[PDB]
Amino acid sequence: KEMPQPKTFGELKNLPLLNTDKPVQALMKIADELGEIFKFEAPGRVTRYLSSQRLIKEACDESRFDKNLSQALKFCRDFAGDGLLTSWTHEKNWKKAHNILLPSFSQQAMKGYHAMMVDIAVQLVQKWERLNADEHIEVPEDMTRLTLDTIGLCGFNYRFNSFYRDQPHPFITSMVRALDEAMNKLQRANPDDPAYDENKRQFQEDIKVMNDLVDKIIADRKASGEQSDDLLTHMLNGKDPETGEPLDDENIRYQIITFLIAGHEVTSGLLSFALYFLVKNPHVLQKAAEEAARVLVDPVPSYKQVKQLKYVGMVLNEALRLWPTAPAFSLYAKEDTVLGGEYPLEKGDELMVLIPQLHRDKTIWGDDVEEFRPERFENPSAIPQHAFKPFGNGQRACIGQQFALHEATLVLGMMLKHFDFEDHTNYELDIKETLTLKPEGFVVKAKSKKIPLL
Ligand code: HEM
Ligand SMILES: O=C(CCCCn1ccnc1)N[C@@H](Cc1ccccc1)C(=O)O
Repeated sequence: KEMPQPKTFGELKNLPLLNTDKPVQALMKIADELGEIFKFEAPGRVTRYLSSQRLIKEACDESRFDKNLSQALKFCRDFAGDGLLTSWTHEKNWKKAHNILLPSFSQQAMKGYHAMMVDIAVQLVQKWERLNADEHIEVPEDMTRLTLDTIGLCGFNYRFNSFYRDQPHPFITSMVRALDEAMNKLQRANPDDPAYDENKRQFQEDIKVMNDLVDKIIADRKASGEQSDDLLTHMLNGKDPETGEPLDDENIRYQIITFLIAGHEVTSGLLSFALYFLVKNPHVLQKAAEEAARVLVDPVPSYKQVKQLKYVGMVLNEALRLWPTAPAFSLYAKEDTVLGGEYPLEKGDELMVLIPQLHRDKTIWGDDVEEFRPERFENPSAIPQHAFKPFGNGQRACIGQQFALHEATLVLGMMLKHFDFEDHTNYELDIKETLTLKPEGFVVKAKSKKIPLL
């Protein structure tokens, strides 16, 4: 089969199609028009966007396809280095850091992070308890305060103290600005044109800000000798069972930067979309709130109680189905191969997995794919293979999946226990796009149930 291709712009091919505020949503509309696979060309680039479970289940065959660095991840590598997210599978530091960090991200390690997650979650609840009568909540903003502070505390015992600020910590300002520059660079045809000399100069300044703080944090920890229950301690002490080597200080820095750029935005986006769908579906909200009240019987949630928030977990998965906050990942063919019995690929050919469109495959989910129904996730065995991929695939899947879902389940559970929520503006979903997706301008009012935290 000849695969379809969206409209072209002469020598720029398809590139101008991504010169828009909402490129993922533009790609979703193209998939609606062209189907499960389309070619996408830019100067010096060819890829193929996949949208059907039928083809993506083959793309997830690790014997045939390996992780590719998208252009987006290639530009993030300028500050995330050879951290886990922006490393090639064949780089020595990927397998080393992977082996060392897996035990630090397990479901069992969440038991040790739980107290620190509760610390920040309680700060969120207390902020909302302290709002005056007809004040409102800026949801994505507060969720980002929470996830940034949680990763900072669990990552390297550092308090960004985001709930004490209107202006973010200087590291966060530089990180956000570096991510924005990485995403903006996806359109420039003459990078060395002197017109962008200021962007380049600003980009380097933000990189130095992040490195200096993280390098200082590492140096301070080695100088104090203190042992915490954070990822930094595990990385200073861990040894790769395979090579027997530890991570060096440079790679440890890249991992810390990666944890912050990799998990803060996708996780706050998940919480924001989850709360959005809950207030738009009051029957679902009531069911989730009933579970929270039944399970969270103590002033502070325990680790075990979070595991019992089954329906809250399904709410989070259904929010990830409709709006997976990490919207795509990239693959390359390890050898010549045929995709779906119709599209021959040569060794090295690239694929993009368009996750929000995969999750709308009506052959998998039925005709009501746009409806928010957490009950779809009652039984993981009922879900066909590779139909649900918000955390990527295989050995290159999200190492932070357990962390993100424990944090989100804890916080969402506490939110549902302590407040009733009002969609007081009848908010119209508007999805802002960066590296990730989030509902911009989403606001609610939260009326306290007056349940103490002591
Ligand atoms: C809802 C929350 C999250 C979502 C949807 C998500 C999504 C993803 C996806 C799709 C990938 C695969 C990327 C690719 O193949 O190019 C990935 C990888 C990764 N994620 Fe997440 N993530 C989340 C939270 C987190 C958190 C909280 C952390 C750290 C605290 C984290 C750290 C990482 C790392 C290090 C990788 C690279 C793993 C490797 O290749 O070895 N993520 N994530
Ligand atoms: O593929 C990625 C990078 C996604 C990173 C996912 N992620 C987030 C955190 N961890 C992982 N963008 C997609 C979509 C896109 C296209 C143009 C401009 C912006 C976005 C693409 O290039 O087609």
